[PDB]
Amino acid sequence: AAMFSRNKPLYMTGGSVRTIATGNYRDAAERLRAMDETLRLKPFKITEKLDFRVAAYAIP
Amino acid sequence: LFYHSVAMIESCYVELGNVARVSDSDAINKYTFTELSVQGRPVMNRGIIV
Amino acid sequence: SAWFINAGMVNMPTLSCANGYYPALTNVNPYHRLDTWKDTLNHWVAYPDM
Repeated sequence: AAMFSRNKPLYMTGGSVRTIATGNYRDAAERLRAMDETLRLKPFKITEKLDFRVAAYAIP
Repeated sequence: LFYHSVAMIESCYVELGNVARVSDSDAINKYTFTELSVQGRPVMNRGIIV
Repeated sequence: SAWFINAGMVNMPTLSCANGYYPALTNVNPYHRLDTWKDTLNHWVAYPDM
């Protein structure tokens, strides 16, 4: 595919166009974002290593 | 409330002590310690969330 | 020396951003394709001369 304007190439820019279906939006309505809107803050256990001057946090 | 207040500021200022002593080149660092912990949808990570 | 006579063109993308207007769109749970999406910055901030 090629397009020309003013004897110069006209290039298509922006995002990738998809084939929007009725189902693609109403599955997110079926989902509703059913994650109970409750601010659950999870902790980080500090872990000490050779230097000790600098700190290092782990996930569990 | 006086006892609940000192309990909260003592908990925060102790942890900000040993958060200031981590290098920026790390997973959980100075800038990105709030985002990974929070599992909700607040407007902006400020105030009581931090 | 034939390579370096004619000036090569550097394609700089147009500067546009709408985070300042709508800060609700940027929150604590960001979308990323790769899980190693913060490695390049963490590398530069640690070792700039590399």
